Amino acid sequence: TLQDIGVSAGINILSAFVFFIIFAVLRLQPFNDRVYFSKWYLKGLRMKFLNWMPEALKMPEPELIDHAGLDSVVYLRIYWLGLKIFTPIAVLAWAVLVPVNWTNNTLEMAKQLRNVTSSDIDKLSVSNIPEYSMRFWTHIVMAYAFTIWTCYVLMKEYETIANMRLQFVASEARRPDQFTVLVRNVPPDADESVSELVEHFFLVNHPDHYLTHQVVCNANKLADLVKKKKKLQNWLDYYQLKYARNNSQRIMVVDAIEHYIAEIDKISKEISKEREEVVNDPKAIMPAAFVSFKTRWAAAVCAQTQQTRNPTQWLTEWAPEPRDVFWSNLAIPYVSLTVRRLIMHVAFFFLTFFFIVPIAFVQSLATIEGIVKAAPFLKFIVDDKFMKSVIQGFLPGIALKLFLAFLPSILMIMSKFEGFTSISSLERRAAFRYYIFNLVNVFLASVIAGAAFEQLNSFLNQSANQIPKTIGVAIPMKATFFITYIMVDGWAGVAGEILMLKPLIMFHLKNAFLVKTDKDREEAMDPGSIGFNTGEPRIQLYFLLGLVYAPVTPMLLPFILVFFALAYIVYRHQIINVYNQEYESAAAFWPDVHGRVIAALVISQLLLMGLLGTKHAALAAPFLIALPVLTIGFHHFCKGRYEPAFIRYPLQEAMMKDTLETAREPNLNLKGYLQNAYVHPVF
Amino acid sequence: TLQDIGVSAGINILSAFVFFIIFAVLRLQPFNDRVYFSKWYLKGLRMKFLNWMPEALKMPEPELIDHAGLDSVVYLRIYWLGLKIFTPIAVLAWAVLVPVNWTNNTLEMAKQLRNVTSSDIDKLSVSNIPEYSMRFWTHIVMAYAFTIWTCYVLMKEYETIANMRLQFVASEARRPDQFTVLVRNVPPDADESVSELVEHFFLVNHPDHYLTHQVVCNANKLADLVKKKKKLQNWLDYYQLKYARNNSQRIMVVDAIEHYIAEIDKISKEISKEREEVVNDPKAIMPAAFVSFKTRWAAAVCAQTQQTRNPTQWLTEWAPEPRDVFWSNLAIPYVSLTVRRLIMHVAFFFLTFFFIVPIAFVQSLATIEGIVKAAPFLKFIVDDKFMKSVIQGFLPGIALKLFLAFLPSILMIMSKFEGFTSISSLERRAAFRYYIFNLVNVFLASVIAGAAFEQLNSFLNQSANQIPKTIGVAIPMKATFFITYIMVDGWAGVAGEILMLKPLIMFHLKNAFLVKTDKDREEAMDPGSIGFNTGEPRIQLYFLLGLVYAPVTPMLLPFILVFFALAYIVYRHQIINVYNQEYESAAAFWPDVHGRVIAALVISQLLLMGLLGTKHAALAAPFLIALPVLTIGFHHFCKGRYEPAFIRYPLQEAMMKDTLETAREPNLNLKGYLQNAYVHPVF
Repeated sequence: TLQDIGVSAGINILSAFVFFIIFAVLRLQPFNDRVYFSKWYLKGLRMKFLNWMPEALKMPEPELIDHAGLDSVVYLRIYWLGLKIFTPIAVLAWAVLVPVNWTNNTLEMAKQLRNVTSSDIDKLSVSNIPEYSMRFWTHIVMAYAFTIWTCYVLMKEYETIANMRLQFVASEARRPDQFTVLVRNVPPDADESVSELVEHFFLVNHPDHYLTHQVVCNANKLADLVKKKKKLQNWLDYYQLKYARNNSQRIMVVDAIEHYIAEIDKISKEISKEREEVVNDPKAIMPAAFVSFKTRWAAAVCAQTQQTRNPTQWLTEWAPEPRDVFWSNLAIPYVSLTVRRLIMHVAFFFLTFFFIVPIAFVQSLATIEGIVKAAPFLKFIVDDKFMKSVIQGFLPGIALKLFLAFLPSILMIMSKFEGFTSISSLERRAAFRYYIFNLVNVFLASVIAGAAFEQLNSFLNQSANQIPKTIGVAIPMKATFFITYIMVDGWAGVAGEILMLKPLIMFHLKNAFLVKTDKDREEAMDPGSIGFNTGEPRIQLYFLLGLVYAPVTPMLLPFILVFFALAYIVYRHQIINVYNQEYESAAAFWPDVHGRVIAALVISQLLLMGLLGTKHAALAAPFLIALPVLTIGFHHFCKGRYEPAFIRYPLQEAMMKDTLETAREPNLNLKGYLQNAYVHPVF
Repeated sequence: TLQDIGVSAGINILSAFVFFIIFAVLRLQPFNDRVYFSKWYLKGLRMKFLNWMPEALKMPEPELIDHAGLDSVVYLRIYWLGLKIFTPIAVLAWAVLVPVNWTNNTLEMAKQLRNVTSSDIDKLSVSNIPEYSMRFWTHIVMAYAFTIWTCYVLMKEYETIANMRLQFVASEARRPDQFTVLVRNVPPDADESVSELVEHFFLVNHPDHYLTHQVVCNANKLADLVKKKKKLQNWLDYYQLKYARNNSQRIMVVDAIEHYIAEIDKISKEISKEREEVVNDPKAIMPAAFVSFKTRWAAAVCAQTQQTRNPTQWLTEWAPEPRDVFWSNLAIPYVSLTVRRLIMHVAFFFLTFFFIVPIAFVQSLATIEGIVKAAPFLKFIVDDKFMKSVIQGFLPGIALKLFLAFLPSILMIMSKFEGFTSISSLERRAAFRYYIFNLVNVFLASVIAGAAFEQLNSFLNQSANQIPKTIGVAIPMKATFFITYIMVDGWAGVAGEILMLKPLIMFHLKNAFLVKTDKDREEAMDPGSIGFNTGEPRIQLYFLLGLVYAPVTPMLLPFILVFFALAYIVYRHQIINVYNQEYESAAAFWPDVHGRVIAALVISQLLLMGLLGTKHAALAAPFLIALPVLTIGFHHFCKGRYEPAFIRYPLQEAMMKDTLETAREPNLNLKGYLQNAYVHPVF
């Protein structure tokens, strides 16, 4: 379907450059300066179409770290890791595997019983290599030449990030983070509050340091009413400022009264339940607190060591950041966390079940050649030499992207059902859930449940006879669908995101209908963070499509390369200019990303075993079992030598930065800075 | 072979009671009071044949803990855990599975092609149940009724040991252990010694507490010469005290001179290389030290947390005990440890290879019925109705025990090749190595490489036809060999060890030939510890033989029960009276024992799957895959809720015991107690 892939990529490229032209025109308007330069406003300072790509590369990395942050820079380093990995894989896959496969005409042996393709398998892989053949001694050493070298890149980068983290976090500005420990669970007592329990624990066990504890209020209903009150005042602005350019009888459902008396009701509830939260309710005081110390060393001790007999009471997390704590999940009791997880492993098992139907509905539309040759009817979807290319190359990608346009938000809500009192861990487990959802339905339940449609004459006319051989041929045949998915979802989806329409339309609507001046900068935060819910494991999906199909057909490799090369420039321009970073992690997600790339390697070799086990290659599988040993052993090496720069904060640097801070500024209290830092953002 | 099993067990029992009579006679001699009551001498105090079993049960467990120790009591609790587990397994295996199997005469259908047994499979298991049958719905729920209940016992005991440990170690007497941390690796420097590196590290990072460091001398050659000097003075005592009851021309090889001038040579070397060890040799000062603190809290902090950037420098162990530190392995450089491990995984792979031949040489002797019916010759080993029982029931156990009479010492040496600077971890990894050696050669390479001999007519006359079915029948047929191995190795081996001949003969020889008085108490320590190299994973071998054959033939279960019931009384008498305990761990080996029993459970269900997959039991395997999920999930539960009472010493108890000790005795230094505690036992 190269006649189809060319048309699909042509539509995608000649729409993506339309997006670039629209961005180049619409950026230079003077009114949208608050949109496309919003982070510059957040830092407190007010023909030649693509003349922004060289501007986004002039700024060096340490100035970017001191300007943007440390999460987004290493997020760019994910894309540079992708460009580093897949360049020589594609180089050694062009000049080696393509002269191997183009020679032997085994799918020109097509009138073996029913296998009809055209002029693409001659560029494809092991399907074109016949049974028990001699060509496979190429691929396996190329397999080594892929998985030894990518482990070298994954070692070198994961060295240059732990060093990068330890250089950053031992020199960043003082937060009220590095002195504070969450004390998540605590046993009840006949004492009148949790506060004296935390006092008589930490005065006895940490008698020297112990700055000031702070318990966690419930405040769920109160914050929900504050959110509803602000939303109601937003509509009270909208309906009332329609009247300032109109006449009497304003609204319909006297009627402007029908929000302001509701405002009086809500304020009468606000003052009541804000009075009735910290006066008469010890019941609304959850068993948790934010303790605090006067050295970073003491908090580093307190939040790494076992505290008591039970490893369920007094357990200490690292107290994320006061602008990072996802409140209204500190109000979940601890003993009901493991229930809420086991619920959302079941419903996730449903989300890998209900979404199989919109997967297969794609591929039946994507391989109508696999239906026309398998079922005689042509007054329906018919070969017309051009609309076949549209129905097989463009609409499957658009359809599969539009079925995925909601599920990052769904998995974000589903992670919010569990506790995870930080945005910085909600986004990590949301990325993990969307990675599993891409690995099951977008990859496996696409390939297995679609290649049966793609070779339906094989399963139809001659059943249960060569059913390993047909499904072994059909998996490298299903690279064209991922080519189109790259060219639609990744390619134009990163080439169309620059024109940030979903915040810009809302910004114009809030310009046109609000009150007055002195408010035109709260909506510059409406472009949120980088997509770590959305765009983070999409990268790992393309890593999976690269590494799985690297000893398999190299027609996914150059498209992955140009996607990475474009998205690096796109996201680097975005991180320089339009991004917020509502949390400093800092880059504490590489034990997840590195692990998922290693799991992509392991799945790559375990699927290469399945592809070599369908051509009766006898002495080919024994020289491939060494790789799931070698990669998992390399992962256990990296889990020991580099990962405890991410988990365990060492005490030498915790004392070093403390003494350096007491050399920079002496003689300031921390109680004026940090005693009232973790009070709920109601108060 | 019940006619053979009865004769084997009769010989073993009627020799074991001969051992008990010899012990009862030889104990009441007045001269061996230093042997069979040696621990009572170590604690500083000077018809009715089996009248010692009720005496060994009168003493309650807390007095035993305050008398013997805390390792040996929980070592007895291993045997009581065995008696707790396998009693209702045998009860519910008699009254359920034996009326199932005795009914259906499918091995009385014996003239299916070549299968000849006699009157034992009617008591055995799934071999006697025919293909795709209805009896198996018993066994699987009995499988649940074994693996749910044993996990309850493994939860309850592992609760009553972590509580037992935390009650003991938070109330024991003061050692110079709980204040001391080994600092195993340290980077070099242009500074003149490692001592100033340890000083300028710990004064800066732990400025409050920091009692006194102590570096580790090399002292290998010096300690080897001290050992040779003491051995040479032992022979200098022996040859000279032969002269005190003889005449001139004493020895042969003037000749008594031929040891005393060698003594002068050795002392001239001792004073030289003891002078030339701490004066002119910074090269002989290894990069390690024993740091020390003045609170237990500070040492608990120092030996749980990451120290620096690298997790290879300044890494901190727990500094075992000064009478526990296996010296001359602190003199191994750290960077050469991982080489020495990877050597001794290879040679261990050789020890699982060379010892296959003495395994199979046993079973060919053990199943001559499987050779006579498979190879016509009878002027060799012949059926004579009694010597068949001797050659099949007694000599395989004796032969297999005598091939194993050296390998605990071999694995002890092999663990000494690695570093492991404690006896308390050398014995743990020696127990792990001997567990793997029992699981591979004594269990798997016995069963697979012997059942082929046991059904050699099946593999001979009709080959490659029912080779899953024959090897599925033959594995429950190979329970009689483990019956005899229990009755020889375990049974009489624990019933014959009471008469502790290997220290007693040496004690009589050292009484007859040494110098004078004032020396008759150093040889009471010659009975060493409990067998944790030798006798610890023998228990787990019988756990494996119980749990694997519990849904399989219950003719191993009562013999395991009476072995446990006898060995509990035997080892409890021994631990009360004759044992030393050269190290207090205290019971820090249950994450190993609990893990190996859980692995025995997992191997039990994964071999039960293999036994059900040989009778074409279709709807029997799907209701058995849940158990390797359930047991490993239970192991991940116990690794989280109970294990960090063994690994991570909590800080609340470390401050509690410190304040209680300062309430018991105030105002004593630790430098008079602990500054010179870890100097090498040369000095």
